[PDB]
Amino acid sequence: SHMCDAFVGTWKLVSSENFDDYMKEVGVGFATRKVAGMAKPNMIISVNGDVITIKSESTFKNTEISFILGQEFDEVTADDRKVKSTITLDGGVLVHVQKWDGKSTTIKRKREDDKLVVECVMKGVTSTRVYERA
Ligand SMILES: CCn1c(S)nnc1CNc1ccccc1Cl
Repeated sequence: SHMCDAFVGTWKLVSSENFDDYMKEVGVGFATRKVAGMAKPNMIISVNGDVITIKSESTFKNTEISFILGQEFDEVTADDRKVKSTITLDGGVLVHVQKWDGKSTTIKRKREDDKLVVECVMKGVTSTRVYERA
């Protein structure tokens, strides 16, 4: 109970850095990178008991995951990878690992001031995406 309270709400993307290079490193193709890089998603996070739901709504795609911390699940990502995901809380940071085709990427979500900061890492490449309350 109360684990992710500071994450809950409706959030709007306000800045992005290095996302094209992150997407390249993940293997996303040209057209998807261009269209996806234009999107300004809203991220809606909610908690009901032990189940966390993260929805992303954008002009590119609407996605939704629900999960229990530490419990692996199947995810189809916005760029159409079929991945196996596990999300844990590490020192107040939501840590989301995706595995597919022998590859791995980690997405960290943390509260910093009034922002929700999303750090996406693939090998040596990091993208930082900043959300504010909608
Ligand atoms: C990385 C998390 N994320 C944030 S933050 N905004 N959208 C996403 C979903 N990922 C994604 C979206 C489009 C193309 C490629 C990818 Cl990997």
